Amino acid sequence: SSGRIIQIIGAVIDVEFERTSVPKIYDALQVDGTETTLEVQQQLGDGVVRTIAMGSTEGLKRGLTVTSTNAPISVPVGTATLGRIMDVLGRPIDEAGPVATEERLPIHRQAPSYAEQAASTDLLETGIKVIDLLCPFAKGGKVGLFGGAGVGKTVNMMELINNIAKAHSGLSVFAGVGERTREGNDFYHEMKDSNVLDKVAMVYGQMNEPPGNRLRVALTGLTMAEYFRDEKDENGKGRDVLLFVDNIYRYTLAGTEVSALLGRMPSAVGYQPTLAEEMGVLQERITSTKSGSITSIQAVYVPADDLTDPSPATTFAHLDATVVLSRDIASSGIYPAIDPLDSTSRQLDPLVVGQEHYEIARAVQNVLQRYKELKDIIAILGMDELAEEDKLVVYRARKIQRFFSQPFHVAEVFTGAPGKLVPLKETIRGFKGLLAGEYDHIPEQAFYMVGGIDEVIAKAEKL
Amino acid sequence: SSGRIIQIIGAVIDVEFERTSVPKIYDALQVDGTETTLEVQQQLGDGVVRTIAMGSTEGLKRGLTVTSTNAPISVPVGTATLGRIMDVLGRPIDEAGPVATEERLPIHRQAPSYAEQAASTDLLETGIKVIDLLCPFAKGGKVGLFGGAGVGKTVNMMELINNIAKAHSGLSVFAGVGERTREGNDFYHEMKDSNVLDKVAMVYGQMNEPPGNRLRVALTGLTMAEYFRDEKDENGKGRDVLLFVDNIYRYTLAGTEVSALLGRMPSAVGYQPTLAEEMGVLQERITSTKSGSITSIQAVYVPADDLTDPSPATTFAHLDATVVLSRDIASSGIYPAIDPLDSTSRQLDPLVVGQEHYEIARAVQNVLQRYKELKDIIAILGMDELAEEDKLVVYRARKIQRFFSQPFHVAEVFTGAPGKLVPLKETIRGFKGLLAGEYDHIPEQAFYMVGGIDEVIAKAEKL
Amino acid sequence: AKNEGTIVMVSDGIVRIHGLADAMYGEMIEFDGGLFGMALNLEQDSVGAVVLGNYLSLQEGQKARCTGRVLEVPVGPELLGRVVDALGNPIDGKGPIDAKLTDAVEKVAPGVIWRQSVDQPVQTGYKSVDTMIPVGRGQRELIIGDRQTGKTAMAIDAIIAQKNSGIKCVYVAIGQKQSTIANVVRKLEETGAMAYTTVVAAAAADPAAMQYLAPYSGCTMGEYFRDRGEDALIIYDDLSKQAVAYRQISLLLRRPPGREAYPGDVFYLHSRLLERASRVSAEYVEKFTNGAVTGKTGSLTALPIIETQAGDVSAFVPTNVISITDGQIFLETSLFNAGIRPAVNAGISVSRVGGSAQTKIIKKLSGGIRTALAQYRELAAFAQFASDLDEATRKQLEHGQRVTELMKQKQYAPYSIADQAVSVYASNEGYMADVEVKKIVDFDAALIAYFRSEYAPLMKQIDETGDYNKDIEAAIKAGIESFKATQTY
Amino acid sequence: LIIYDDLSKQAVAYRQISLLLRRPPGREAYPGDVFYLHSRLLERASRVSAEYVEKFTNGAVTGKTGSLTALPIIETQAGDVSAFVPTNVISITDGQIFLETSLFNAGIRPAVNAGISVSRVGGSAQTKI
Amino acid sequence: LIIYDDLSKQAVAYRQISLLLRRPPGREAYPGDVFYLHSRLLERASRVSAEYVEKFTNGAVTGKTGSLTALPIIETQAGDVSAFVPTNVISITDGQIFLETSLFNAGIRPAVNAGISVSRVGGSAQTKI
Amino acid sequence: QSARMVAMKAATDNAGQLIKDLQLIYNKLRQAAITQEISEIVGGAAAV
Ligand SMILES: Nc1ncnc2c1ncn2[C@@H]1O[C@H](COP(=O)(O)OP(=O)(O)OP(=O)(O)O)[C@@H](O)[C@H]1O
Ligand SMILES: Nc1ncnc2c1ncn2[C@@H]1O[C@H](COP(=O)(O)OP(=O)(O)O)[C@@H](O)[C@H]1O
Ligand SMILES: [Mg+2]
Ligand SMILES: [Mg+2]
Repeated sequence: SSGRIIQIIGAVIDVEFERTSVPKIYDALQVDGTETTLEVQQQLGDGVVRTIAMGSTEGLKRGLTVTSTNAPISVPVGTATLGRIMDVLGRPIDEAGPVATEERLPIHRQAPSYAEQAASTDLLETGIKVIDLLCPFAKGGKVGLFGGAGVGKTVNMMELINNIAKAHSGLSVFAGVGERTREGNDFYHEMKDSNVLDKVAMVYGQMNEPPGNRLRVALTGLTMAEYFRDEKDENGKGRDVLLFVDNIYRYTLAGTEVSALLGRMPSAVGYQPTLAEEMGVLQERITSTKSGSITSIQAVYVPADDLTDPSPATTFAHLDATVVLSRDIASSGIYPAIDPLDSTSRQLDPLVVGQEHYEIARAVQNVLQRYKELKDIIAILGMDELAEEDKLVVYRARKIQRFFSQPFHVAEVFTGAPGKLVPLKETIRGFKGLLAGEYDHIPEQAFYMVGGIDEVIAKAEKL
Repeated sequence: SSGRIIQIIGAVIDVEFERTSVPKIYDALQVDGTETTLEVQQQLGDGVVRTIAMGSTEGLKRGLTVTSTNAPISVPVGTATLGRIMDVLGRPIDEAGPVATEERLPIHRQAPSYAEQAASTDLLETGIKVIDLLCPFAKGGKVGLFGGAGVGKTVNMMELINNIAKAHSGLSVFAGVGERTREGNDFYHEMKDSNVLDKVAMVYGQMNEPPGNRLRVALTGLTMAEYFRDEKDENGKGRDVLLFVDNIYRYTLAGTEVSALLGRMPSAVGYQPTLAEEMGVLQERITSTKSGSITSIQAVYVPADDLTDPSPATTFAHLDATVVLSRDIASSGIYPAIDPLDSTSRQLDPLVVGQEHYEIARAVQNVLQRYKELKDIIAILGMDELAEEDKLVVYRARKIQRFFSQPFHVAEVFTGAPGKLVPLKETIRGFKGLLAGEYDHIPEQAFYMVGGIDEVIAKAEKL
Repeated sequence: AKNEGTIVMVSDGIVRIHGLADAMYGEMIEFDGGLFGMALNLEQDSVGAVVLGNYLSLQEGQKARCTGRVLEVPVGPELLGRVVDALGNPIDGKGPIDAKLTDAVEKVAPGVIWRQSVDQPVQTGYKSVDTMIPVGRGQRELIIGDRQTGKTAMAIDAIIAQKNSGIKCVYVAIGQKQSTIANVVRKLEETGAMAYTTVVAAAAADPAAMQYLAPYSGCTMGEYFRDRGEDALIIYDDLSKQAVAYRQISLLLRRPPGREAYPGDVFYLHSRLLERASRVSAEYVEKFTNGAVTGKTGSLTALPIIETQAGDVSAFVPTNVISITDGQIFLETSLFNAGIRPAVNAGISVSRVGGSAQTKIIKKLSGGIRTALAQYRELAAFAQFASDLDEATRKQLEHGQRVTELMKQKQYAPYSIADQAVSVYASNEGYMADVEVKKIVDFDAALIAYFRSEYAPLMKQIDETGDYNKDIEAAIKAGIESFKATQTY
Repeated sequence: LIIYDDLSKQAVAYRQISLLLRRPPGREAYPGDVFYLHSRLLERASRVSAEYVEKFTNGAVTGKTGSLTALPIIETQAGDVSAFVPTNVISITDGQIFLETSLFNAGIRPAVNAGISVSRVGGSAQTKI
Repeated sequence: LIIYDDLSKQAVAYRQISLLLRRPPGREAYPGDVFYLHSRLLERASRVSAEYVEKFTNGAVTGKTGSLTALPIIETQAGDVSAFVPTNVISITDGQIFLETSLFNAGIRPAVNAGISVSRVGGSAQTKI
Repeated sequence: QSARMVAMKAATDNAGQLIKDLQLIYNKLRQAAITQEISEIVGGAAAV
């Protein structure tokens, strides 16, 4: 009820209460006469609760008053949020008026039980033609996106955001953990440009914010995606939802910064005492229930190019697939620039996909590896020296790379490209035909910027 | 005289007392309620004594009562213990009835004075090629084996027991500290079937017991050997004694486990502040004074597989002969894995062993060091560039490294090959011939796991 | 008053209580709301406790009561084919499990004089681990390797192939995603193995207390059959995650840090657990059961799994574990990515039991294969820098290559004792010398086929008896000849 | 346009003034919040929009888009980039210019390393020519 | 001429006797006053002048000078001459004689490293020939 | 001349392998050093 502030040391604030009732862990508190909310992080006795504030603390003092909500940080969720931008507490920041949904749900909740899990592992079809053949995603699975700016990272995000709603009738949630303000504004305007903003939701927490704000932002996007998945249409089929996170590395870093402020015996290379617990509580709620499913695309950054660091080691135990973007492909003019030799997927086994799909993927990877080993010798020595068989490998690899590039549904403003959503069967058929050797007379130029093997047959017949 | 338990944490119990009767250091106390013997480790004013509990601590509450024996942990000595198995406190555990002797000795006493030390000069020949050639031993000395988990320390300790104690007239004491139980039972039965049990006393404290029992179990075997040394035949001469300690590292590891609870500050890599003094107060009592001669053999464990750790660094100076086991040679399949370099003995000088012995050992170590130094340029560049003499050094070093291998008597089960024994002069002759250059044409594949130069000729012909 | 106490501090799952004067070590405590806690530290004026549940519902001033009984788990033969939480509460929704008796969780192993030497073998279906690294009832072995390298596959293959052999099984999962546990349960139920198996689960979302405690409950449930003359086999899915949970719950207690910020007593935590897998003598069984069963010896096998970073076995926890178990199986990611499956390293993998724990024919046949493999590996690594090699080196390299190709297998494809016997006999005698390397695996398959259709009576005799006599050797040699003489691969 | 002489020296004084006040130690004794300290300063350099200017000045000035640039400076010990403060500041900013010591003494002045010096904005911040 | 068998053992004993006394630790857990411990001991080795000798003995001894040379000993861990204690001792002593394991094992005995061993006093100490 | 090309290319590949191994060792040592320094700092700060 009527509390007091006892100790302001930076963000950490100790708040005293009545003896009988001391707000439980994670119960949000409101400070009278000011915009600031407090989130309990540990109880110390004598009613003292040691908590962290959200937002800056200049102007506060010892002796104020605080009231208790007796509930965690409830965010407003519903269908209204789509197309808006909200704070960590779900407050609008794009100067577009209040949201029109009254449904408040907490962000602190238990994960689904063992009997609530699905009875199967199913695939998610996005028709990118390179993300389905070599690196298949799985409903409920998790993908780690490797690459920085300059290789069109946002273009792929736009394409997936559009495709999830166009083919599987689903909505998406975007949460940005410690992103730069300038590039955030650039992203927002870029998405408003392609007319894709009205299928997504956005939650932003920037670098200038106290680490408490950055740490508990991802849970807001998680709760919104949960509500998008849960609601059932007639026939109760549920929905398939996507969740994007800008860099989980900054999530862990905010976690360890918050641990020190509260004070703790460091562990390992300075990381927090409890490092995996946090990763699990974030990444065990991205699962596939019998009602619906949530997939997650998270971008990752490895410190010091050392995969043995505790943070990459802990986060790598949950990643089901990895996508890598190489600047060399971008320079070669092939979009999207996704490497066909350094991307991994745990779903590429004969048990899940089947026999012929697995054989196709492995055969194309083998041919590409052989071409990668052959290009060095063809450079130092001359092309003619090489055997006729390896030349064939070179030509097939070139055609394969060209075929791996397709137009997008969000680039029709820039070039008038209608956009393609290729079903997987056409991709497998075309690749099997190409590996067989029936597409040996068609010139290579017939493969670039084409959605399907027919388009290639039509394009190749045209010229 | 009756005290009440005040605090129980882990294996450390601190107990109050009356003002005028506080028990002294290292005395033993008995809990009236259950079977437990506590040992005093420190005094804390106000008549409060900190103690380590010998046994289980489950089921012990606060307010339990304790009586004081006013005397340290006494163990029975004499000839009654020949061919029996005993606990840490002397209680028999072989289910063969009580031990009939009133002769009790305390296990905490001062080290022998400087005036009564003795010089050890008589040599002792094991039968193992590398030990009897590069690291020679001498009666009444001290021997140590240093290795990391999985390298071969025990299989060598048992082989030395086979080649020495079985054929020696005199008593023996075997103390096991911080090791597997299965090995203890195997050793007991193996000694029983050979009808040599009646000459050996045994003490066992294994890894399954609380650190209190693992911390003070070497001193009991020490006291038994101490009595067996000073005892003299009536109108008759004394006899030799032998001592075997299975792992002395656990003795310090127990103190490390219980150090912080005693109130001591941490130091170096988490070790207790008082380490070397703790090692010395035990390693000095293993002595061969003017009365009798004790020949002890110990196995020392190397944490994390580096010799720079403080625990295997403090103990290097307490031994006469040191034998260092290498994991790389083990992974190479060379057995026993004894490093020719970094293995020394204080009995290798021209006076004690002769001239030819010294010259042979020195030439061998020189050749091996030369090859180890040469390895790097081979690693980067290749083989053809080196001088022909360096190629000869490479081949000789390989052959020498193989020739140090030898099958054992107690390791027939692992490999299915019978044991072997080699006289010292044969070792000398073989190494002299090898360094001479007369065995150059013999393929290096014939030098593996065969004992004596002749068996090698036969194996080379066999190929 | 002496049994009723209050809560004073709640922080990250550790609760410090007051009162509770007649409180003992290890004894459970019941919080309000049907939530249990375990005492860890006693002090002069307070009691420390870890909550085994969801501590977010507990707040200051709530009450707590001391049951008076040590932490224990329900145990019996009714727990077969069920899935339960660390304390034994079912979660699969198949209804309550009847349990006749409850056993304690904190116990010490039988002494030295109460044990026996392991001589009864255990079969897994993998050629390499049987011939190269034999195992036996009562012997502890460790499966160690890099991430996503095949460790859980080998541990499930043993549980599957133990059907038909009167061996119960317990499977403990610590720090696993719920998807993987559900998938494993599905796979177990498909092949009928769950008919004789038990599963204990503690996921990555579960607190540190349950993840730390679960393997003890698994061991206690597996001790029931060993203490009565029957056998059992328990598999800890990840000990490293248990160590990590212990590290977290100790650093939350401000205990001094150490190598890799691990406390001092991280060797006791693993030794007190891994040294309960023992073979007891008939005297122990007779005394424990009060003469109900006589002339029968118990046993309990353990197969814990541990994971290494960047493929090093020189770390702190891996070497702590290696020195406790009677062996280790090292799975190398470099070979796993290269196609050698299961990827096993002959140099590092060993077993301390040796030839005692296997059949007579396998013992006579699989002699010194591991050392030859390790020497071959070293020699081959040396031949890159060497320009000229003699004939003996060439022969050794070829033999090593053939043996390496032979020891390959797929998932869910068990091999009988006779199969391994025939394959190893063919390998040793050099009948594979003229065979092309690339066909070797396929060749192997054909052999077994030609020994199932004909020579079938021998096959049954070897499978049941496991006996070697000049007749068995002659028959196997004659069979091998016929196959190569008249057949195709 | 603002030019901070050396922030590396701001950090050192922040570490000292924090340790003197008994705040929790961490990597290099640095306090709990250092990344926040540098971000709170380097996130104030932006280019507001005309609506912001009009709202701030109550319509006194319109049509003009305001802007504050920033060029902070950091020095390294023995030419490393993996320390705590250098990594923080590298992560915060929008590009870096590397000045070497090998190039500086070899007579090459100014010593700019074009290999590993980048700017994210790039071509949008240059005149047409 | 005084010889100390191993001041390293002495430094460790000082660390134990100080840590037991509840004194603040530091690099490698060695408390303060570690430099003082070896400096005040190694500074007493010096040569006095004949006037000092004459004054001390009140004229009993005339026309003679006293001296006290020192040769202390310190051990290293795999060549880590940059640890806490060897650097202090190396900074105090006039000269340093280095013994190498890779030289001892090669048969070069005594194993003296000529390229790292120096003496400040130099030729003045030696005889004419 | 035809031998020198392959000789130097093999040398370059071996150098790449060696630098990879050295990088592994370097990372391990760096993490150990950071852990040791942090432990020492925390222990000292507890003393005062
Ligand atoms: N004979 C085989 N052929 C092909 N692949 C195999 C074979 N045996 C095992 N595998 C692969 O090895 C994997 C075994 O899982 P693995 O133990 O590597 O997972 P982990 O993450 O390393 O550990 P955990 O299973 O405990 O999570 C399976 O995914 C399977 O595809
Ligand atoms: N001389 C040897 N010959 C063959 N095998 C050996 C030899 N020495 C040790 N081994 C094997 O190495 C393994 C580890 O050795 P052991 O001494 O039993 O354990 P540790 O090295 O932990 O003391 C054992 O399982 C044993 O079979
Ligand atoms: Mg060992
Ligand atoms: Mg895994």
